[PDB]
Amino acid sequence: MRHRKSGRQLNRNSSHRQAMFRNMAGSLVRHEIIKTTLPKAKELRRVVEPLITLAKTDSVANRRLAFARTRDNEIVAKLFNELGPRFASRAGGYTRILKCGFRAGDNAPMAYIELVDRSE
Amino acid sequence: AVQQNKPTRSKRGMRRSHDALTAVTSLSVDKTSGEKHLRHHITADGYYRGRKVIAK
Amino acid sequence: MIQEQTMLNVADNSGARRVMCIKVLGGSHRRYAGVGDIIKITIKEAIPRGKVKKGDVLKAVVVRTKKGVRRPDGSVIRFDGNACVLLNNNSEQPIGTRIFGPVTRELRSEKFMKIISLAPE
Amino acid sequence: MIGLVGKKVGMTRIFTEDGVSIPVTVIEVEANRVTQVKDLANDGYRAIQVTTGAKKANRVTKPEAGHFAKAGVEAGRGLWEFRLAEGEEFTVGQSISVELFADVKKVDVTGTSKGKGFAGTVKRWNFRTQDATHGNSLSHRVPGSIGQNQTPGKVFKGKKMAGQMGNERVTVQSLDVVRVDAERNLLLVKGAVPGATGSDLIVKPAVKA
Amino acid sequence: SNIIKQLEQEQMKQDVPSFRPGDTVEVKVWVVEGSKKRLQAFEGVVIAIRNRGLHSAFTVRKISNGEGVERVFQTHSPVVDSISVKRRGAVRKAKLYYLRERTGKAARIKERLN
RNA sequence: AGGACCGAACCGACUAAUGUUGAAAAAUUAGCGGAUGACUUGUGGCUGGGGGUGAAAGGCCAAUCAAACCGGGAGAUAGCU
RNA sequence: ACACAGGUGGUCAGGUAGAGAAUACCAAGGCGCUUGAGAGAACUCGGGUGAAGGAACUAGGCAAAAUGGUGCCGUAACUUC
RNA sequence: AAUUCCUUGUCGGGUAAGUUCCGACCUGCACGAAUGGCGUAAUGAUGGCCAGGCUGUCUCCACCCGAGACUCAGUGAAAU
RNA sequence: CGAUGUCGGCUCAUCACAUCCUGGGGCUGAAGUAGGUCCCAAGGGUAUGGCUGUUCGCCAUUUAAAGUGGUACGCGAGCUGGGUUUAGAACGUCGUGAGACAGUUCGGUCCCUAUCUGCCGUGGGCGCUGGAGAACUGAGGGGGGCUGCUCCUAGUACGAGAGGACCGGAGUGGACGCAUCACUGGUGUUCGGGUUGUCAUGCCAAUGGCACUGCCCGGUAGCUAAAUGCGGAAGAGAUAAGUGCUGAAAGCAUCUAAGCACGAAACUUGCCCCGAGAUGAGUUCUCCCUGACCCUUUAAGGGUCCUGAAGGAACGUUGAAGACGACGACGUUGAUAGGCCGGGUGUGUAAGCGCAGCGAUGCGUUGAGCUAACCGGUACUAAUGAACCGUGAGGCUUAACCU
Repeated sequence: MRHRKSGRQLNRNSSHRQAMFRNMAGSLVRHEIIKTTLPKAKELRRVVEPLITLAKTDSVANRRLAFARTRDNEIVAKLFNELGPRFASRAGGYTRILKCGFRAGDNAPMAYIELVDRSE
Repeated sequence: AVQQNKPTRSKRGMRRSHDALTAVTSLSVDKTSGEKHLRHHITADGYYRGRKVIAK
Repeated sequence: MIQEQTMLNVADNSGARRVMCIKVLGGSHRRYAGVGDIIKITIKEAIPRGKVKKGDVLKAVVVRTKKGVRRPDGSVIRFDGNACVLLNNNSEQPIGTRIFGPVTRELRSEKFMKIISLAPE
Repeated sequence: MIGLVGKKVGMTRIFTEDGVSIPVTVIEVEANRVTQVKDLANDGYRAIQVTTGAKKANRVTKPEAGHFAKAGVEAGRGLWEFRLAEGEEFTVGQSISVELFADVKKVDVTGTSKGKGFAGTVKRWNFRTQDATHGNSLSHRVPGSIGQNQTPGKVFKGKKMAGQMGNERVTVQSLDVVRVDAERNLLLVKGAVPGATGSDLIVKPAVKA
Repeated sequence: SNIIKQLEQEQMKQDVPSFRPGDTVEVKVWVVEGSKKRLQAFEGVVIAIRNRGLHSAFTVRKISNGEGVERVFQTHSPVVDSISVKRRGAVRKAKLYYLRERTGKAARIKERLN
């Protein structure tokens, strides 16, 4: 059963997931938008916003302790400094999602995960 | 197990009753995109309700 | 605990070391349990000085259940022993003359009086 | 008396001065006013049927709107029959409460069980687990045998194995009246009731124990 | 929920200290022996965690007779009545269950201070 | 020093599990044994079917072994199906 | 028979830890094993953990568990010493 | 007794309770001296048995993490 | 015999009654007491170990009682492989020998993804006659049916005492079921911390990675037992064996022939669940449609135009629902998920900075920081917005009412 459990396995074990999420986190910062499988985006949503919350507040500590949550200088450099004023314009909700249907390798519904404050 | 006996043609088409793809009536129109597009997804020019998501 | 086996402690001067249960009485195939019930015993080790013999079949009362017993609100007194007081087997009387060990209030209730006069806590 | 439909909305245990804290389940009643009626002028029945309200007046249909308005307005996500032959009640809403069970001291409580679904031998039918690694070759949670040989040639109707758990109405009887709070609309019952939180549940008077 | 919160405040009616394990305590509990409102002392070793709101836990090591008990305290039961804090200490773990195994001598722990 | 000990390599196959229309016409995994020798292996060489070889089981001698395989006697013969 | 979880000899033999061609993590260097994507059931497999009891299991403590290193102490029956 | 049919022989030890086991007894169906007899330290992936530690083996099963199963999309069998 | 796998176990049962217990009686050498024996009774229940390959048996200790027998001496396309019986090997024995052994011993591949029947669940059509949406009646079917002890009665009846009930009542358990995490605990790789090795993040520090979750402690929600609650009833109805009245045949007698009365855990109910495909398709309530034409044997329709509704699904967002469908909830007039804020919970004084100590590290800052699956609130994000499917006032017969 999974009654009031949340968190998908996805592909593999948690040990794949934490690498796989850290990649996609940084890729989000790095390039703005990501097109991927619809379940995947709606799972990565849950746990990348916590980088974004830590980063709309100025802290030196929480940056280094927020590098316990990421790795890569660049993305915690973009966060805070460049995606800080992006996300100082609100609390709550740091992506819009929207969707895009099946994939051409096999039929698998895809969605989007992308920043909402630049996406124009 | 390993079956016995030969199923009849009937018995095939009887399972294939339930086999088919759902007719979604896929085409649909927005006032933000009059395209002939599948609803709740891309219009093929990025829109969903307007707003281009695509850069490719 | 378990109807078969277990190695129980002596909470009383007579007998010593490991003391096997062989049937948690009340029967009907009683599964685990025993908290303050009379249970058919066979002592496996006995006190080496003084004699009541080893290998005898006796009865004992479990007064110190390592899983636990409880009431009045279901607040659990969880023992760290597995001990009992050996009892006459044709009767019910303590053979042991001193008892040391905390005991259950379910032995205060009903005819068992002898046990709970000679042990504290 | 009749039982009325509240909803369970948590579970607690409530202390008394004599040192017992019995288990409790806090069913929250909220008005059950008498909407539809079924009478012996219409034969077969002598129930009464009631409401609990509902979140919107847009979440139900035109048929599911009519029947209501022909007995005052109050919403409804449901109606549940409650036989009676005396203890007569009447078609206009009445908004009766826990207040019933302040002269009742037994109750039943008749909600819906939560269920898990899938079912399975051991997990639902409570068979043994064996051949863990002592001669394992599939055998764990298997039903083992299910039948004999050719002198029944078949397996009897209603034989347990696989299927379904719960998602049905259930009751265990009793689940006594502990406190009647007719003004916060709490009903503190004795022990664990039918289903998880959010289940509807009648609370009939037992005379069945 | 809100509806088991209101009820739960209705039953919060103890006013107690704050207990950080490694507490020595002396619990005085209504025995109700034969309708006696005597109160029996239970100096013990707190181990288990309090709170979970209303419902709380504490527990004893007694070492009565070379071995003890554990006795869950609620701090909201009338049976509890009143509970002395006594000596308290510093230890990083919030359980001292290695005191069931490792027993006396290593039962000792550092002091919290004040 | 040792057909010594503990143990990788290497060799070998004691247990169990998984496979058993396999991943595979004998393997895989976790354990296991032996381990400078009565060792082990590469290269090459040598023993031929009523024969070899065999620390010996009727085992092995090309996924075949109480008499190999192939051709031929031969469309053996079969009161048998 | 397959781009087959198998088999296949010699040569080169890096760091740290470690006794080490163990092992763990890294080099140099080369790869992710040619269906993916979901839901996470039952059940099956593969593991991990289990309150209390501790062989009651079973043909049998099979498996697993638990034991394990190094230094130091201390070491019995017996004996072909 | 890896030998003994009757046989769970009989007695003793161990076990709470021991058709096995172990020590004996000798009524050896139908042991026996190089188709070696009786011992035997050491050795053993040896047989059998007991005991300690230890345990999901069991009591008494539960949850979890993975690989399938299940579902989609592509590909696409089998014995019968 | 063109393969019907042996025994035993395990697992899973199910039936029969020639009944072991409970139930109800008869007789009793029926003092009581437990019984003995027999009649009726299958509703329910009906033991673990020790030895042995054996089922069995013997033994040990309970138990209310550990029934008996059948089901391919029940069950291997469910498990096991110990025995018997493969090929190895040996002893004693038999045999000249090779070899042999219902004598014995140690070792020794248990295969198969289910088409169909059957079962346990669960959908998809169509139907139920205008079409729908809900709510039920209850025909039937299934589940469930156990019982000790103690206390009261009453130390009464009985008994020479010792001993010691009946009838009935209460209470507290055992076994079994059912429900549920609130409590007690377990798990909790998805939460927090410690810690071993090493590699990395330029380096230090601090971390992250990897090592069966690296190791290890604690733990949230949920699920769950070892936890906790609850359940097997009373009482009816009609009876069995039985116990009777009244009572002829057969002036009496006679429980039966006429007629009536009680009488069991059986049976019919009462209780709980499934339950109108109950095609005998039931009933109650509500809602939506009350436009034209044309071509026909025409009153039976077929087609065309305009409407297309109520409602459904689809689809999305998801749920203490879930294999998939299904069901449940919501889709901006919104709390439906996630996020956010706050709470709570669990860990246990983060990092950095300052000070002390040569250092390791401590203290202070700071019961700090972190914190999910939870709870409360909050539109921050996505639930976009058309569409689609579904139609268009109801066949005949007859009765009743209405002009």
